[PDB]
Amino acid sequence: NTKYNKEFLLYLAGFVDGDGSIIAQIKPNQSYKFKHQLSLTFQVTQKTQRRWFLDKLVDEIGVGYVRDRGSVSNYILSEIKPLHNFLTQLQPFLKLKQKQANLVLKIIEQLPSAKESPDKFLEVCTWVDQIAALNDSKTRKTTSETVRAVLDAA
Amino acid sequence: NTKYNKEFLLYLAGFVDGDGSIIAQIKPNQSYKFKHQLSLTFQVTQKTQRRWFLDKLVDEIGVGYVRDRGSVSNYILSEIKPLHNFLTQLQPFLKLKQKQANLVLKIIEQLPSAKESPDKFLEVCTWVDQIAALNDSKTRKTTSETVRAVLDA
DNA sequence: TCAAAACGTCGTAC
DNA sequence: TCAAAACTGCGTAC
DNA sequence: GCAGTTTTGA
DNA sequence: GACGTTTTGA
Ligand SMILES: [Mn+2]
Ligand SMILES: [Mn+2]
Ligand SMILES: [Mn+2]
Ligand SMILES: [Mn+2]
Ligand SMILES: [Mn+2]
Repeated sequence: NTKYNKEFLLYLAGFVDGDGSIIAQIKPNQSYKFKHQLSLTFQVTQKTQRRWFLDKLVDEIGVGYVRDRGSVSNYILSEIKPLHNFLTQLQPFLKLKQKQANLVLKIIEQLPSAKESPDKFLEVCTWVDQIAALNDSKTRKTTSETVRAVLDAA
Repeated sequence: NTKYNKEFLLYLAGFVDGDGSIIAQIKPNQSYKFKHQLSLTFQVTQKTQRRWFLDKLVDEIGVGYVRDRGSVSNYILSEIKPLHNFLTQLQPFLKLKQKQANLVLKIIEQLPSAKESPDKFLEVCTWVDQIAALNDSKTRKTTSETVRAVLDA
């Protein structure tokens, strides 16, 4: 797998702790087996005027993309297995967001097996709670005990 | 005159490009020669719940302090001498605030010199102009031209 | 007078 | 059904 | 920053 | 985040 330079990871770890975001979501979607999608997102926000910085991350991380949303842009990394590679090498240098990073890694490994059982699928949903608790969460809606609800009504 | 660990500078440079501010101001104060104080501030902002992060900074930079303001806390470094030392070491790793880092570095070297002539001081004031230019400035008032605007008297 | 601190404001860039 | 994308809403932490 | 809701496209 | 205003203390 792609092995990133230490000096890059050190700088990048500091920037992510500043303006990055590591997100786990339970997305209500009827298309899905347990009526919910597990979504992981690594994200670095920056004012579009400085877009070049985010675009250079695409070059250096070697995967991911940049979306421009008006006056702000975001580098996005959603593909679950490059995510795993990248967060694995970054996680040792993160101070503020290390616990989130390690959970997202954990969820990724326990995700094939999260499709087998509603009991297991609930356990992983629990982990997502923990990630959102560690974040500066303000507008979250779908907890694991929301999944719990409509896994009983089924 | 401390030498900071390189693995530390690399990380801190990232965090600073993220939530840090390298501020140069011109402060209308009658007490001063030309009725203005040149002020330099290095600062890192964080929600107070993470004040421990800012604490650690103070410990590792060895100089500077932490201020609270309700929900938000700040690491602050203003003393001209260690500011020069620290920025000189940090500067080569910055990517978004490297320009500001250096302009400050050079305003400092010129500080005693700028206490000499009206012509010189306000040249330094246009270096301060440039620093707000690079920053996400939104509420600036005293620019370098309200400086000799006053020196028009 | 001067370095440096202390306290407030304001608009985003996250 | 699923991984992944696309887009919007929103309240701060800067 | 950290979510939400929706859509793609096999 | 990036300021402004004001005060300390020799
Ligand atoms: Mn931050
Ligand atoms: Mn929280
Ligand atoms: Mn930033
Ligand atoms: Mn920020
Ligand atoms: Mn600007």
